[PDB]
Amino acid sequence: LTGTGVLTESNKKFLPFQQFGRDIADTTDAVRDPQTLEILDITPCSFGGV
Amino acid sequence: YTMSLGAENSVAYSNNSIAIPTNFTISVTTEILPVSMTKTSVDCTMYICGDSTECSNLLLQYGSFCTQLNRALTGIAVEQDKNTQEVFAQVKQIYKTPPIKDFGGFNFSQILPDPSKPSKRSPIEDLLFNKVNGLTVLPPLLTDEMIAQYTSALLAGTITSGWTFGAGPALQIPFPMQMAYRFNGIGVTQNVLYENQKLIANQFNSAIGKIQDSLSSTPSALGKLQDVVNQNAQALNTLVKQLSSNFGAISSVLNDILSRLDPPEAEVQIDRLITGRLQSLQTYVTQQLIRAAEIRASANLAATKMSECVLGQSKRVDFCGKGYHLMSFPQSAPHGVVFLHVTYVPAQEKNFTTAPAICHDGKAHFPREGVFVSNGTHWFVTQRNFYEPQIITTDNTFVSGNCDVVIGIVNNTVYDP
Amino acid sequence: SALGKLQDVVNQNAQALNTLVKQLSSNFGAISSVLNDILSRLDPPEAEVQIDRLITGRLQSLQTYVTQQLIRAAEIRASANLAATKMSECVLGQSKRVDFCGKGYHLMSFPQSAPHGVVFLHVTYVPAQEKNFTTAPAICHDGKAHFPREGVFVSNGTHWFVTQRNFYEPQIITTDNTFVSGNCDVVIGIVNNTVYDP
Amino acid sequence: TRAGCLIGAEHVNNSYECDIPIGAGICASYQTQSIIAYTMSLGAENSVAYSNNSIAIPTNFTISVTTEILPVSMTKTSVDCTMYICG
Ligand SMILES: *[C@@H]1O[C@H](CO)[C@@H](O[C@@H]2O[C@H](CO)[C@@H](O)[C@H](O)[C@H]2NC(C)=O)[C@H](O)[C@H]1NC(C)=O
Ligand SMILES: *[C@@H]1O[C@H](CO)[C@@H](O[C@@H]2O[C@H](CO)[C@@H](O)[C@H](O)[C@H]2NC(C)=O)[C@H](O)[C@H]1NC(C)=O
Ligand SMILES: *[C@@H]1O[C@H](CO)[C@@H](O[C@@H]2O[C@H](CO)[C@@H](O)[C@H](O)[C@H]2NC(C)=O)[C@H](O)[C@H]1NC(C)=O
Ligand SMILES: *[C@@H]1O[C@H](CO)[C@@H](O[C@@H]2O[C@H](CO)[C@@H](O)[C@H](O)[C@H]2NC(C)=O)[C@H](O)[C@H]1NC(C)=O
Ligand SMILES: *[C@@H]1O[C@H](CO)[C@@H](O[C@@H]2O[C@H](CO)[C@@H](O)[C@H](O)[C@H]2NC(C)=O)[C@H](O)[C@H]1NC(C)=O
Ligand SMILES: *[C@@H]1O[C@H](CO)[C@@H](O[C@@H]2O[C@H](CO)[C@@H](O)[C@H](O)[C@H]2NC(C)=O)[C@H](O)[C@H]1NC(C)=O
Ligand SMILES: *[C@@H]1O[C@H](CO)[C@@H](O)[C@H](O)[C@H]1NC(C)=O
Ligand SMILES: *[C@@H]1O[C@H](CO)[C@@H](O)[C@H](O)[C@H]1NC(C)=O
Ligand SMILES: *[C@@H]1O[C@H](CO)[C@@H](O)[C@H](O)[C@H]1NC(C)=O
Ligand SMILES: *[C@@H]1O[C@H](CO)[C@@H](O)[C@H](O)[C@H]1NC(C)=O
Ligand SMILES: *[C@@H]1O[C@H](CO)[C@@H](O)[C@H](O)[C@H]1NC(C)=O
Ligand SMILES: *[C@@H]1O[C@H](CO)[C@@H](O)[C@H](O)[C@H]1NC(C)=O
Repeated sequence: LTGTGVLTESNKKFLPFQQFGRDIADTTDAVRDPQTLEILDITPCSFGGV
Repeated sequence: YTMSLGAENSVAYSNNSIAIPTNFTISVTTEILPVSMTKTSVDCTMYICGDSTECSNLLLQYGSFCTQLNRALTGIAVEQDKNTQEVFAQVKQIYKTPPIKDFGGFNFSQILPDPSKPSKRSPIEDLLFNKVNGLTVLPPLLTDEMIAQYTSALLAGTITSGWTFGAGPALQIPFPMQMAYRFNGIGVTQNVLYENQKLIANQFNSAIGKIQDSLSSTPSALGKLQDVVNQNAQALNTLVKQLSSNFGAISSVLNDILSRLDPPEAEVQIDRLITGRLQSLQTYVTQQLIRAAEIRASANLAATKMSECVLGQSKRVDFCGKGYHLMSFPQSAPHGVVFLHVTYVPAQEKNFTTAPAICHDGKAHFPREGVFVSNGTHWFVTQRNFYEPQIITTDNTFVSGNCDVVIGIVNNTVYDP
Repeated sequence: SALGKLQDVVNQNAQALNTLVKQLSSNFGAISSVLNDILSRLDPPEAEVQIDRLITGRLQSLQTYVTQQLIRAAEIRASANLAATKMSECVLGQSKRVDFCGKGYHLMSFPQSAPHGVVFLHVTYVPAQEKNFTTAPAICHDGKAHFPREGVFVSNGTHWFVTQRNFYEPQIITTDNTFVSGNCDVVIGIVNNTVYDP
Repeated sequence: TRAGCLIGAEHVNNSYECDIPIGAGICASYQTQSIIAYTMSLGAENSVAYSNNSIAIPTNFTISVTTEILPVSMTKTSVDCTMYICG
């Protein structure tokens, strides 16, 4: 599961067999840590116009 | 079933019969118009290529397509603030109502700002608000509080100075006199209002209360604004989801091409994705431009209504609601404006016998204003939009020509004071 | 910047054409932007492929231009319809529509020609120097309630006058300036005065 | 600000007429010298001297002329696609 972004600790609870989650517009918004099994939220890496 | 077009109504037409209302009601209707839409922006390069350098370099071979798309969306976003200003920022000064609301029995508390809340919204505005990848959303220049404040100024303006503030300085006038002028403006004399002032204020107050019940009860009451939000929300979800389409490519993910295919072949699969993604972005932008145009048209209509229904009294039929327009009160809504249109509606007509003219001393007398009527034994002259019979006199009628050239002329006495 | 509304149209169209011309310099994935440089470099079966890439790109570019022109044309058309409406209602008549023919009470308008557009000079009447007056909905005379025939009742603190609503020009309250309806026990805020009988 | 991070403008508590819009109620201007940022006001406040027996009536007037500028037409372009696309 690849991409770029900022990972923070989440308050989401995944089912025991789920590895990552997605939004309504089928994009990834959370991932399970393969070694700790904790859930982290993935936010976009900040951008905008100047 | 075959649909009905409405109930039939045979009008009791004859060459000498007129119906004249002996009573009226005050009706308040709600008209909802879109003013603006969410100011979305999509950065073409990020949408199509993300952070992939290999893709970005191929996207450059497509010239200005991304520049055009970025400009089109920017232009729409700018328009959205223009639309808001054209509708709400029509008042020079921010007017406030007095602490003591001595408006002659007319209760405006449901349309004026509620001071007991953190917000400055009126009770009705709270009802209106409560139920209504390279992608960013820009905030409006005028925030909900600011729009509500403009609305408040327009309401305070109308209530304390009528239409004068919309065409020069705000000139105070007692509310009941303003309303008397509004009655005069629809062909109903001023004394009708003063004699019935308590009734009119009560009918008005009731009608406003009904607006809250209608909006609260009916879930579809503001579908017009909800539809705009839903159409644009769907467009963005549709837009983003096209990133998961391969468009004939080996995969939808650029990283799974670059890490799988040798550069000269990876290039081909990427071109397939660039064409597909650029095409889907162009589709989105074209749709947004077309939708921007219909929102602009609605905003222009809303701005016209603000000027003609709120800052004045309209003589345009069904422009400011059904019935004879008296006044309107704007209310702020998410991405739009709601107008409460206050109209005069004839309520209880009666059958009177009429005539073109009265024949007196060999001369034909016509009403200066009003129409001649008969109750079966006596002739009276009365105003057209409200039954109020007067003795026919030389001060009510004018004389023109003899009695030989008017078809349907009747014989009566014309009183000389 | 006063004529920015007309200059903006000129600028948008100029940009659209400049953008269109400069897409001819793009490769769109082709070996080159120039057809002659494809035919002179590649054998026919391969030259045709590179040409198809330029045709798709240039056709898409042109099609994009046209689409924007139709959307933009619709905007100008709507503006032109508004201008035509104003010509008829502001110039060939007198409007009662607020803010339609300028701010204030519309008197008349004069059109002026402009590049790719029209300019309207709207002549309006604007109240300038208001004063506070005491008012009443009616005068009570012989028990009869007298209402203004066409104006408003005002007072300067000692005397009552009737005047036209949009311009202070006080007149003696007479039976010719008022009409009678109902009586003094019905109207709220009625004031006692003398109505002159000529 | 809600619109983003504004650097170089001095934030003040004084409202003014909007000059250069930023967004979300914030505008900026050049004021006596540096660029400042502020929450825009909408207009001057005005309390109308309303009462149940008081009317204001103009004793004078002026004639104003305002100018409204409207587009009527575009440049009539025509493209020969065959030449454009192929030459
Ligand atoms: C204007 O109308 C409001 C109702 O919309 C009146 O407020 C109500 O007053 C009664 C007391 O008679 C209370 O029991 C209600 O709870 C109040 N309702 C709300 C929403 O506040 C208000 O008093 C009226 N004002 C005037 C001057 O008549
Ligand atoms: C005109 O219609 C109004 C109602 O719209 C009448 O007022 C009502 O009269 C009934 C008695 O018949 C009362 O119970 C209601 O409470 C009144 N309503 C209001 C708002 O006052 C009025 O009497 C009618 N006038 C004429 C001349 O017919
Ligand atoms: C038409 O209106 C006239 C005027 O109101 C009615 O005549 C009056 O009737 C009352 C009784 O209700 C008498 O006290 C008045 O003296 C009558 N006035 C005159 C001049 O006769 C008349 O009855 C009405 N006609 C119909 C058919 O309703
Ligand atoms: C109104 O009154 C006049 C009289 O003042 C009526 O005039 C009569 O007209 C007929 C013709 O239709 C003549 O034969 C009579 O001789 C005329 N009478 C007089 C006294 O000259 C007139 O007809 C009446 N109109 C109506 C509608 O009743
Ligand atoms: C209200 O207007 C009346 C009429 O103009 C004023 O009375 C006149 O005052 C002038 C002096 O300025 C006298 O020469 C007239 O003879 C007065 N006319 C009458 C009928 O009395 C009156 O003074 C004004 N009141 C106020 C408070 O301004
Ligand atoms: C207008 O004049 C009438 C008299 O023509 C005044 O009537 C008086 O009203 C009071 C209060 O009810 C009574 O106590 C008096 O006895 C009445 N006078 C007479 C002669 O009957 C009326 O009050 C005056 N109105 C105003 C605003 O001054
Ligand atoms: C992952 O490995 C570490 C040892 O390096 C172990 O302490 C930890 O408990 C393991 N994670 C899980 C979920 O068991
Ligand atoms: C007028 O009379 C006709 C009968 O000819 C009747 O049907 C109609 O309802 C009456 N209208 C009114 C207002 O009384
Ligand atoms: C009005 O119509 C009736 C028929 O119902 C007719 O007899 C009468 O002459 C007509 N009135 C006039 C002035 O023609
Ligand atoms: C009306 O009276 C108020 C005082 O209540 C005053 O401030 C205002 O300037 C007066 N209006 C005019 C036009 O003089
Ligand atoms: C006008 O308001 C005053 C309070 O300032 C009150 O005493 C008076 O009775 C009211 N008059 C009318 C006609 O409402
Ligand atoms: C605005 O006023 C507050 C006090 O209410 C103060 O703490 C703040 O620093 C002031 N900000 C500016 C820019 O003056």
